[PDB]
Amino acid sequence: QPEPDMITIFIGTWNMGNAPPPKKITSWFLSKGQGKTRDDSADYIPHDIYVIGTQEDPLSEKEWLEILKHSLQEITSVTFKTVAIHTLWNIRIVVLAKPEHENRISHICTDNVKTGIANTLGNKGAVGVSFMFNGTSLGFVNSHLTSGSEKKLRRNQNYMNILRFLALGDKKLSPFNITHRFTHLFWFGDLNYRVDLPTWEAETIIQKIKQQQYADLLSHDQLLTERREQKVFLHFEEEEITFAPTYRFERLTRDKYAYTKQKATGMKYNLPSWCDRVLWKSYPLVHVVCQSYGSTSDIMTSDHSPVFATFEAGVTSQFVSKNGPGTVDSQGQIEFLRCYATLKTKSQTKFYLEFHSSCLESFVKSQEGENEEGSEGELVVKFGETLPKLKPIISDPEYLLDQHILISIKSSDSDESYGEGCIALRLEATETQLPIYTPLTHHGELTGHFQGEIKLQTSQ
Ligand SMILES: Cc1occc1C(=O)Nc1ccncc1
Ligand SMILES: Cc1occc1C(=O)Nc1ccncc1
Repeated sequence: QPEPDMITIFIGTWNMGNAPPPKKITSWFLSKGQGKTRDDSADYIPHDIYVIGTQEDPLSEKEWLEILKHSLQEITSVTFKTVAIHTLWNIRIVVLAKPEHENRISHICTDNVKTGIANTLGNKGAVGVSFMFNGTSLGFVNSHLTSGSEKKLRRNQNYMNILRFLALGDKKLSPFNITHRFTHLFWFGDLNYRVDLPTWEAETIIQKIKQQQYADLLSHDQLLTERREQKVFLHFEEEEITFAPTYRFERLTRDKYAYTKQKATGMKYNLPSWCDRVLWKSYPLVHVVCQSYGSTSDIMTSDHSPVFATFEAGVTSQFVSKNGPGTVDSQGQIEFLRCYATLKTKSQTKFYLEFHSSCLESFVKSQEGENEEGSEGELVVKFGETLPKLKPIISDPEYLLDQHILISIKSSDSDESYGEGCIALRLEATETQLPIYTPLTHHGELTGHFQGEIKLQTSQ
């Protein structure tokens, strides 16, 4: 039975509003309702992996697992296996997988981050899960960020805290945060960004939603505008939104947006907003295609509607040769030519590189680079032809061209990373000098760039 080279992944996010769900929630897992929805001809076809993020979840783990498994079994006639479940307060992540994948899944990690301080610590934060699926690392983050239309900068800070402190994936990747540890990272939740229009415009916004005219609302969505200004979610993707705002509804209908200030809201307005979102970030040149992104219309126990997203995602096999794993394959090599980093830092330490990849037996430290001053006031760190030749464990091009090299540039004085990025080995040619590039980030913010050439030798 052959190993897959693609799987489909369901992502759900639902802020349940502290209320039990209704008896039927199958529309959620079928990607049925508003937006980019799934074709009826696929309804009986199970996804490989289901990842369910809830916020304001009132159920026990057992209660919610029973509902989720019985829902999937009704849709698909498959009894899904529980990969992981993790809860922080009322923020929960469940990962379920088809039973045939049980032996393909390993290295399961869970963690949470509590955001805020004193007043603002005790209900917001994130949960996450990571695992290996054959040769492919997968990470999943469900975050409930700070609420309130005038707290976008707090949400941005919450995002930075979560990606700094959430401890998932391979701990040996010590310079790298979760935005670089996975082949595919999915980040979803009640992110709580609002449509930034005046309170006086509430009824105008409602009119627009009834006309399915979202363009002048999306142009004021704080998550889209903060992402365009590189304030948050740098280098993540999101599918185009084609569904109505998912918050704030009167319960037990979807006919009314409950936006007016009330004692129960702290006398805050809740203008219709796309609070509930799914974003992703995959390594360069890995297949990932969003096949649905929408909200359900029939599930009305909460003041939010559930959101679904589905994805095709490229996966690779657990490769064995006569040589690697457990030795190098001297028919393989990775050479970096004429490489330089450009850094936004004022520091004048010397810098060295670390190269990390599961195609190497262990990470590789470079020599220090040569600092020069860039014309427009920046640091240029030149490596020339000094970089160590990397010796992959396997030389077969079917394996090596699917791999990635993570790069950290570190201070010789502190050994702290000033920037992290990723280079694909999915080259146009082998035995050929070819341009490479990655932006460099630290704590998820842009700190510079790495560019040069690569020359890859495979067994072919
Ligand atoms: C198309 C191409 O091939 C090799 C390099 C490039 C390239 O785009 N370089 C670049 C883009 C933007 N800013 C600075 C540099
Ligand atoms: C593809 C490539 O090869 C060498 C450099 C590049 C490149 O794109 N550089 C770049 C892109 C965006 N901003 C700044 C620099």
